[PDB]
Amino acid sequence: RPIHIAQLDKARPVLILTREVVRPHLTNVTVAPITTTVRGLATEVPVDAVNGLNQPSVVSCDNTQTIPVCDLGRQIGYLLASQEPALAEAIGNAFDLDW
Amino acid sequence: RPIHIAQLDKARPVLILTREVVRPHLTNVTVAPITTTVRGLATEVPVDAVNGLNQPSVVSCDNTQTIPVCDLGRQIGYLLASQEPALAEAIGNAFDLDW
Repeated sequence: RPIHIAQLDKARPVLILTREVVRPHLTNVTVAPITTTVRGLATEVPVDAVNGLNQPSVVSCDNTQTIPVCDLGRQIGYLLASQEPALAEAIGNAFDLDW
Repeated sequence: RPIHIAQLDKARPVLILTREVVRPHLTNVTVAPITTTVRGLATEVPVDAVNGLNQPSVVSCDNTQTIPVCDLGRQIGYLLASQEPALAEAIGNAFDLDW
């Protein structure tokens, strides 16, 4: 579950949502952007300087995007495996899925 | 879980992934496109003329996008509630989540 820099509307840190199993086999990748604007939504997952940011930030699961791999840039961090349960929790509530 | 026409790169049918609970409260909406090109991936959910298409089609959960509501168009169908378990199954495998 790596964290790259990606070219969205502008350069932002993103969470690779697409499974790393099939990543070298696809021309596109689904990502979740990371913005410093914390809005206090359930669909957010906190990330901080431990993950690889300057100021504290959040993974915005309501704004997931599938971008070309050409727009995927430097690898700058990782989502800790202890945060994985909350990621599934964020996506399930974001889309109303029966996890 | 409605099915609208949306303006992506071109006009396509889409599955509203964003929960309808918060839909009239957001300027963006996360959708999953529907293409007739069936590739036989686990991350696909079959839809047909019952849902509101001409030829049989599939929900491509590897290409989900968050688009402005301004690009959301006519309501043309519905995802049957019996297909809901497969939708959660498709997204969970698409992102490797512990459903």
